[PDB]
Amino acid sequence: KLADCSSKSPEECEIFLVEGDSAGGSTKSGRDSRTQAILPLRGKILNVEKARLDRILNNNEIRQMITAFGTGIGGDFDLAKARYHKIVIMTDADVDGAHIRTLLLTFFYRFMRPLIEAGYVYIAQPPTKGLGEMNADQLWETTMNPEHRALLQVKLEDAIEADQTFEMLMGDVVENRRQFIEDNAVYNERNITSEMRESFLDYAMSVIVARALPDVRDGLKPVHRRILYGLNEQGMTPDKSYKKSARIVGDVMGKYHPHGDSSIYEAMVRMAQDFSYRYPLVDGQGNFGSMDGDGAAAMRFTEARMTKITLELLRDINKDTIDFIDNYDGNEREPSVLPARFPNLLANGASGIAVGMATNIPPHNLTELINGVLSLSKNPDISIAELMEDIEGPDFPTAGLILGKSGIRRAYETGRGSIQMRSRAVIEERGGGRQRIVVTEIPFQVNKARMIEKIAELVRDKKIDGITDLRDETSLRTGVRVVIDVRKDANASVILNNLYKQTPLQTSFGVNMIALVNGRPKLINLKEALVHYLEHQKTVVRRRTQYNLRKAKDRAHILEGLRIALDHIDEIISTIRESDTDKVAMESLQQRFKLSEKQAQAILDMRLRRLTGLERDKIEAEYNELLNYISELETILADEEVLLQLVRDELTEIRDRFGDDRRTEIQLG
Amino acid sequence: KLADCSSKSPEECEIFLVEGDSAGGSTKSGRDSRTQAILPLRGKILNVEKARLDRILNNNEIRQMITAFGTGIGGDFDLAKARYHKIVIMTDADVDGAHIRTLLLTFFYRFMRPLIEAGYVYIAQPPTGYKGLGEMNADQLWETTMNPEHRALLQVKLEDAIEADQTFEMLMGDVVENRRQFIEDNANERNITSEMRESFLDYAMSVIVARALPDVRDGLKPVHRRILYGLNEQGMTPDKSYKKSARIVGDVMGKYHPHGDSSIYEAMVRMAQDFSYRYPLVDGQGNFGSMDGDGAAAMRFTEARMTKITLELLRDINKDTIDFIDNYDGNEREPSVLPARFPNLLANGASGIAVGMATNIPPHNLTELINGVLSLSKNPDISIAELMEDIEGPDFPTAGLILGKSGIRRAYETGRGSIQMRSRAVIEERGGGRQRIVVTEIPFQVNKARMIEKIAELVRDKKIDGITDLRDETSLRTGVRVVIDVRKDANASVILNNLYKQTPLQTSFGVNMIALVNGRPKLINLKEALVHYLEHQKTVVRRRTQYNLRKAKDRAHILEGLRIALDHIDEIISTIRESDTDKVAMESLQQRFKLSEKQAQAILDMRLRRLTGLERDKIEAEYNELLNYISELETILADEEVLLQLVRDELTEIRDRFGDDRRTEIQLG
DNA sequence: GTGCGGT
DNA sequence: GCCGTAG
DNA sequence: GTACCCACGGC
DNA sequence: GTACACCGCACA
Ligand SMILES: O=C(O)c1cn(C2CC2)c2cc(N3CCNCC3)c(F)cc2c1=O
Ligand SMILES: O=C(O)c1cn(C2CC2)c2cc(N3CCNCC3)c(F)cc2c1=O
Ligand SMILES: [Mn+2]
Ligand SMILES: [Mn+2]
Ligand SMILES: [Mn+2]
Ligand SMILES: [Mn+2]
Repeated sequence: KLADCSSKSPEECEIFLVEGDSAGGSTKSGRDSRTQAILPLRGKILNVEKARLDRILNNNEIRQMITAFGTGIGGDFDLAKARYHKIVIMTDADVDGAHIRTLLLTFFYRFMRPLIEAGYVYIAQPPTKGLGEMNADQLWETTMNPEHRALLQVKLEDAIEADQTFEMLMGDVVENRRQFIEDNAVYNERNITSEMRESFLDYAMSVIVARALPDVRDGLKPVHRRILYGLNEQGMTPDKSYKKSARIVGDVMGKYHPHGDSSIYEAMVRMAQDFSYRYPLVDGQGNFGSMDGDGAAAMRFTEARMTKITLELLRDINKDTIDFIDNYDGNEREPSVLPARFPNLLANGASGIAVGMATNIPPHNLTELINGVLSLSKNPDISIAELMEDIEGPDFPTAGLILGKSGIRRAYETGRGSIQMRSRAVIEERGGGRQRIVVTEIPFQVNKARMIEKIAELVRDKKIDGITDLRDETSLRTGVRVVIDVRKDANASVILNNLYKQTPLQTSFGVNMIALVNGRPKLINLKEALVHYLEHQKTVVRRRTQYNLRKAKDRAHILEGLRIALDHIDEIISTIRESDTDKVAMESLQQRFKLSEKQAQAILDMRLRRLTGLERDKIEAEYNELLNYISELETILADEEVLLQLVRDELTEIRDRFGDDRRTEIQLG
Repeated sequence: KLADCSSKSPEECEIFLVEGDSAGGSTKSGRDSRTQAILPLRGKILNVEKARLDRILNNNEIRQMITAFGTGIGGDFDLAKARYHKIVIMTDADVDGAHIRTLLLTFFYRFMRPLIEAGYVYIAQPPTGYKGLGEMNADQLWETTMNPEHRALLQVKLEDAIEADQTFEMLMGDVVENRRQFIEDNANERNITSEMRESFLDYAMSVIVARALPDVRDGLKPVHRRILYGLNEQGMTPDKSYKKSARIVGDVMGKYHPHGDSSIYEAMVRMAQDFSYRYPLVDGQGNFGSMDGDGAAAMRFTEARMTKITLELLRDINKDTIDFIDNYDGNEREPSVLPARFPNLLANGASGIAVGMATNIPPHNLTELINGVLSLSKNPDISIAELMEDIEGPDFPTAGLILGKSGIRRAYETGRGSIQMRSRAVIEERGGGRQRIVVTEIPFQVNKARMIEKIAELVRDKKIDGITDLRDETSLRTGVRVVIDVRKDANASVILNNLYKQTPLQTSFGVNMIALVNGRPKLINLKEALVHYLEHQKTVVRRRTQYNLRKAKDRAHILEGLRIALDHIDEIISTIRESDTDKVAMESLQQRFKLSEKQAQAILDMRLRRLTGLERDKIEAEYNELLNYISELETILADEEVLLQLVRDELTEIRDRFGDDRRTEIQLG
């Protein structure tokens, strides 16, 4: 791993802790060959304030640094054997780079605290993006070159203060770490604390607001918007043909999302499972996993492409219904949020683990979710207990069962709640006084065979009894189906209701609805959830109708001047011929006909065949049809209750085209 | 990594060897746990024919199979002890799988031959030439290939004791010649030896034309061609900014080349190393490896575009210059050969290992190379040694020196020769009567690092005396420069003369100039190569000229149609007004103006803009000059010799523009 | 024991 | 201990 | 082209 | 994220 230096007298030495490997062997040619040692960390390291001392003492990066430090840790730290008087921490200049920073610091205050004081702790000044993508000496000259390199020694100033920060930030009290976050939510020396409060604040945020949280409008995280905008743009629409995966990842990684390949493929892969997603936004072709936890074949071996329902996610996008922004480097654009013409958030659900928070939303039945909004339009002052009159509860893709209106009903209420999910099981008598236990629908997010290696574990472990055999017989002809053989005399129902206890045959969805609303992290309710979506349904379908307006009048102006042109044809054709530079002609048609630049230019673009019979006539046939569209579009605008209908019209056309009954059963009791 | 059936009874039990990891995983999921137990193969196996036992045994894919079956190797063999009674070999309908299928066959015959006799050794028949096993679902893998209902298998029959041993020997044998020969000669139950022949052969063939064998005409292998083709389709010519490596490959792979991004990358990557390619065919961004032998960066982190010199490989390609082929899936088109407006093969070099053969080709200096072409183009009866007044021999990007003319000399005569690559070390003074050797240039293809290490390995191992320090001091200024101290008052030149014959300071280039000629593996001497090249160019300029002409012949024609109307215009204006459709309007213009169907449209489709003064003379000015062009072309076509000097000039301008000094120094005595 | 496109 | 996007 | 670490939060 | 191991030649 490490690459060491010739000078074995620490003084003229120093080690660089450099983020990745891509940037690690770059640095392995920029670096001086006799005064500069490199230690490539292989990825985000252990937290030393979360895990106890036997763990710390193990994660390889953690060990690897100790020896390579020489000083020895804890209370054996002889800062004398200190191999380096200048240890540089050269983390990428991204968020996961300041984030890797805090993690090394947390290790260098509790385990080499004298080191910080000593005067060896450093922070190279990488030029701003990305680390890896630099040359070997492009790495020497800005960062490892003493002649030109900008560094940072970490002054531990007030140990009383730091001692208190380091616990809040990397401590086990998630809730402390949030309170700070929420409060600071604005949208040649370096003090160790002056570092953390920023180097973690930026990360805490960007993770919350540009990683692990699904917007409230499209119900989408970024890595998803960017996979569904790219299917969009690359025009791999459902009527067309599957593209290989690594080609869309190729496209998406390039343009919008500078991150690992793995993160993007496995992400679009989920969007592609009839069991993961309630309403799959991807057409998977090729091996795409299975319920046993198996993973889609590698991105080079599969194909995807939009789904019919995905269009509704991006329908009317090009009519200016949402704001585009430059991408990451400013060479491309991307949607800030897609149209989401259909209740996507609650429909498909969500799960993500943040920094301060985490979110968990269940998948609900679209049809149910629609009436919900439908009713929700006709009454801004509606009660959840009523919204729930249209929305029985979530509906998992795994069907399965749900217990009580009660676990369900609090979630929606207050925002957080607990739902007990349970498998579809049946007892059936095999005669001769015998029994057997046949699950056909496990719960949602429940790895099939690991529930079975889980019952396998019990039976061989004599922790539960009276089961003779355990077969998976599941066929893509029967649906899920776990047959459990029961012994004679021994009671099965017993063995059933103990398999709910002891195994995932019964599991619980921890509803906790933190979605990104108005830009920030937010716990919300069923009412709130649809309200802010219905809002984005008003705020799309409106902005469109106005673009159609604009796009409408714009054409009827060009037409106006066009008909005038066909009506005084004979003079127009000579006022051109008798004009040399078309700059002059544009100057004629205007004065003589009371016309406008955009109009006289247009005429000067008219093709001879636009003068035949139909083509002439067709033309004015287009005009009188536009003015119905125009007044209408304005009718639509000058009466809320109309635009509002369009919304209901459309939200209902959807519910009639894609709606599907319920799979999950809500059992009352 | 074998997922064994619950079943413990051979008569019903059948193992599966699958092509990939992925293939394997789908198989494992669409398989019957009851009776179908699957052992996947990670890539390639071992040749138990070419390799000897200590080595076979210590190998994995064999042992893995050995335990699986649970029978025994060679004499230990016992038909009863066998876990399974169907051993199914599942590789895909791709040559590479054809050959793997012939690699496992090897095993079963050399070690479990008796096993074959019982009929346990089976072959699986996936759908033909559709795709990689891995593409299909697990359900798609069961329904066509594994389900006993609709599955077709080939039972391997050992027909003749006598011929089988020899055949296996020949195809998988140590002796190259007999495999080279067999190939060339050939240029339910299944007969195993007719199967080892065809599927091996079917494979061996692809690996030549469409694998690791440069074309004579463009110098390019399928893999590079393919990268350079698409570079030019994406349109990232040197003038355009870099665009990530991931996008590029994902693309070449998703339009042309069905293989490992890893293989595509490090191939594309080479093209971009100024020390790899005499004239780099790419222009990278970030870490693209370096001399001492560090691989390149991760295709995520890098960017890439053509060189200005690559522009000339794809000059005039969309001008009907060379035939087009359909891509592996028939969903896109690709060039069968890049136009190569410069002699790439002998320029950049090339060196792969095929089947029964292998090419190895040096680099030369473009300037030299062109001059030889011009002179040979001039004297098509020119003596080889007359070509050497122009072409003195190779020229490695690394530079260096060569040792003697008969070395180069017989290389260019029989296709093959041995060329002495030394280095340029200088001896000089370090101070105090103490000396030093200094090496500033290494043999091409020599790895600077492994050269330095493998010198210590001879001092430490006291196999070379008087060496008292050796650093490698290569910076960007020094370029290459390695220092070797000589214990003063000791003959530095006697060491240097030994380090030469001991290590990689001096290396043998074993030239075997083979490359696809008239579509087959040929051996060509300097001339043929130049000729084959030369003829390509003669056959390109002509076709371009053929195309530049039907394009002018076609545009003059129209330039007229317009003129015509532009003159007799008011009546033109009338014919159309007085007409109801373009149909009549045409058919009217066509006859009552003598206008061609073609010219008629050209007017029907003419904007008013061209009624003015200028626009009527921009036509005029354009029409006349198209006559002076067709003049030229009709001149260049109608003569074997102008077509021949257009080439000479056109190449005489490349050399003029991209041509450079010699770096490798040619010494004798 | 090594170059290069392949599983 | 695992739900999922990032080193 | 897959194996083997980490964070981050809730239950 | 490097480790990991194989076909295929020819020539030291
Ligand atoms: O595309 C590639 O570069 C590789 C692909 N594969 C798998 C075959 C597709 C590899 C597999 C390797 N192993 C699997 C077989 N036994 C262990 C080693 C390997 F070492 C390297 C590679 C590649 O470089
Ligand atoms: O992009 C990714 O999925 C990964 C990237 N990296 C490095 C950051 C690029 C990893 C590094 C890992 N390590 C394994 C050995 N011990 C610590 C580092 C790892 F297990 C997984 C990954 C990835 O999955
Ligand atoms: Mn980064
Ligand atoms: Mn990963
Ligand atoms: Mn294949
Ligand atoms: Mn590889």
